[PDB]
Amino acid sequence: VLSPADKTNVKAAWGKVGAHAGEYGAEALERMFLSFPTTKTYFPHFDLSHGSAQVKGHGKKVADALTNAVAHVDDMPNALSALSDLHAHKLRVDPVNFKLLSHCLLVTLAAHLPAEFTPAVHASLDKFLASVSTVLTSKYR
Amino acid sequence: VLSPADKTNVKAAWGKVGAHAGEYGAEALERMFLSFPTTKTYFPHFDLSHGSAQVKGHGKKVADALTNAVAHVDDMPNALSALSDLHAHKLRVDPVNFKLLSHCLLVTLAAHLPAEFTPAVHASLDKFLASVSTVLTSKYR
Amino acid sequence: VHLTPVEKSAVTALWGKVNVDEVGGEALGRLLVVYPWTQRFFESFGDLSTPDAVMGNPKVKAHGKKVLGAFSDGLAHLDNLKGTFATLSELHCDKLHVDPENFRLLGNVLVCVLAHHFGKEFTPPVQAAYQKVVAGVANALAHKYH
Amino acid sequence: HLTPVEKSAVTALWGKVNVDEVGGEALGRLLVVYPWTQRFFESFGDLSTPDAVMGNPKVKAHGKKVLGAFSDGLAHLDNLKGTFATLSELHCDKLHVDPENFRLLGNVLVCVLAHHFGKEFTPPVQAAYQKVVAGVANALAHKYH
Ligand code: HEM
Ligand code: HEM
Ligand code: HEM
Ligand code: HEM
Repeated sequence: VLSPADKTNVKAAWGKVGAHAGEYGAEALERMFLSFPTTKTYFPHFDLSHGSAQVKGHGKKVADALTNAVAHVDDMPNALSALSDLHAHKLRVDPVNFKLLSHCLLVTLAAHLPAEFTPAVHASLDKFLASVSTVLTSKYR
Repeated sequence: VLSPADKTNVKAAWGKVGAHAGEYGAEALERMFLSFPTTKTYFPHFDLSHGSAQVKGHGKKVADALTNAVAHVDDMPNALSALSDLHAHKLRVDPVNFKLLSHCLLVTLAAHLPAEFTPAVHASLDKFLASVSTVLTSKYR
Repeated sequence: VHLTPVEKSAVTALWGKVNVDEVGGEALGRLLVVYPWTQRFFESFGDLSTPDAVMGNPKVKAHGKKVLGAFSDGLAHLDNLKGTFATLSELHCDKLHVDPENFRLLGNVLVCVLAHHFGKEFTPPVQAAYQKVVAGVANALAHKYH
Repeated sequence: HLTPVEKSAVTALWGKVNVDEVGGEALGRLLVVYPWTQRFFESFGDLSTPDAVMGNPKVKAHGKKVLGAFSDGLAHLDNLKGTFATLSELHCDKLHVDPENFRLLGNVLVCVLAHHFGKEFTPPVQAAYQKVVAGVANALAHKYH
């Protein structure tokens, strides 16, 4: 459950991501695929090689969904119902994999926005990504 | 993220608890303390002896606190604010302990309400207790 | 895991009453219903689309008997769960890549199923003993991860 | 465990870590991001705000001991269960720290490493470090096995 401070930390940090959201999404993927190879079984049809165009494009889609979640942080289950259907009903992703991706996203953000990634903001982003993960892995339809 | 039907199941199931609120909460407690002894470290000021009048009484408020949560299911952050303060802010209960009490509540329900403890209801109650758990273990205030 | 003698006796007497043709299938069915991502490991089981589908699914029932039998072997080999599950540890860990939290989930679903079947006879001391067992079994299943 | 190239990239990087800061930042971040872990440090003092935690000298002091413990596992990458057997007994038998928290701290340390080294903390480097922290988490949980 996000506090008031949490929600303004996330929106301001995500602001600072700017036009690099897609870059950061793709790097988080790559990091997750290299650090946690089991996660690759969810994309058997992806070219996963280093610098894969398919990974860069997917990264942009994840960034864009996260951006939408930031915009709708107070009504995530309505805003994310399409994605919840995809990940919870169809793919049936194990929630451990969301923790892995969320971790790799925090690593990516820490590496690129060191000034933003204070301890308070780290905490807020962790809770944000855990909230997103809960929506996407819950069948509430 | 609780669905429509999950909310109906929880109300139907937990409603069938009734006057046994205190009894089931006490036994779930007893089950946690016996099966997972570390959980007792949060009750050093408690006589945990089998049949303790403290445990017995403690378990009644949890059933009632649960009942209150079932009563404000769609607004648990506000409705449980004070219990959040205690578990998250004051006590700093590690979230694993909530998974243990949750599991013991489910065990207690299955043992005392076999006809109602369908798989669907089982899943709904698991989610609801997970919902109550995250609200109680996070700082949003 | 170390069960006191009283716990072993209690555990063994309740287990002897278990319906070996259904409890395993109820435990697996509930795992697939309560934690839907586990269905991902059983696509070749056919209809898993509804709780009614899953519970009545013949392949989930048949496979539940095997799992139950695995727990039965463990109960007679408490002192060496590790070796007992040597074979299976490799299967789920190396070949199958099941996240070991799912081992804990199934054990706890089984405890729920035993409470479902036995009611007041599934007392807190009896649960405490079974929780030691299923943690013993889950640990040993996860040993090729240690 | 670590391929030759993996082994060499991790030890190059570890050489540059600031041993007087990183330890304290990872524990502080653990206590900030996962606040229930504060329950294990009631003797450490003020933990009431993020800035309070990261300023705590007992937090910083304590964080250096973990960093050195990690540096031990690196020097004994093949024999970790034993390197931490004492640590394991302390955390498991005496403190009863739920071992999920071991994984949490290792992933915070990885964040801290990313925070300090920027682009130098490449995905291949992180992948090697994730193997390390998992091994430390697993060796530290050995008494639970
Ligand atoms: C922050 C967490 C996540 C977000 C915001 C997210 C978002 C998205 C989005 C926007 C799509 C595009 C769906 C479409 O093309 O219409 C997608 C697809 C997909 N996602 Fe996720 N995802 C997340 C986590 C995960 C994780 C952890 C996994 C597995 C480890 C996963 C597996 C997939 C798969 C397999 C697809 C389908 C890919 C395809 O067929 O193109 N997602 N996701
Ligand atoms: C569904 C889960 C839970 C619910 C609904 C719940 C609800 C409550 C309620 C209503 C109270 C007392 C409120 C009052 O004083 O009026 C309470 C107190 C307390 N809870 Fe929980 N609780 C839950 C889980 C836990 C867990 C898992 C732990 C620790 C293992 C815990 C530890 C405590 C303690 C230590 C107290 C105060 C005891 C005292 O007054 O000395 N709670 N809880
Ligand atoms: C926790 C205790 C568990 C026990 C005692 C257990 C036991 C078994 C046993 C005895 C088999 C039969 C293998 C054979 O006959 O050679 C089996 C197969 C299998 N297990 Fe488990 N298992 C457990 C947990 C899990 C979990 C949690 C999952 C997935 C979420 C899983 C997935 C599978 C799969 C996919 C198979 C093979 C299915 C097939 O035939 O295609 N196991 N398990
Ligand atoms: C995950 C890797 C970890 C490592 C490598 C590690 C390492 C250490 C070391 C070296 C010490 C000092 C040993 C001594 O003073 O004799 C220590 C003590 C301690 N550890 Fe950890 N630790 C880890 C995780 C954790 C976690 C997650 C917690 C709690 C959430 C924790 C709680 C404690 C406490 C409470 C102490 C003693 C504190 C006091 O002086 O009051 N440890 N640990």
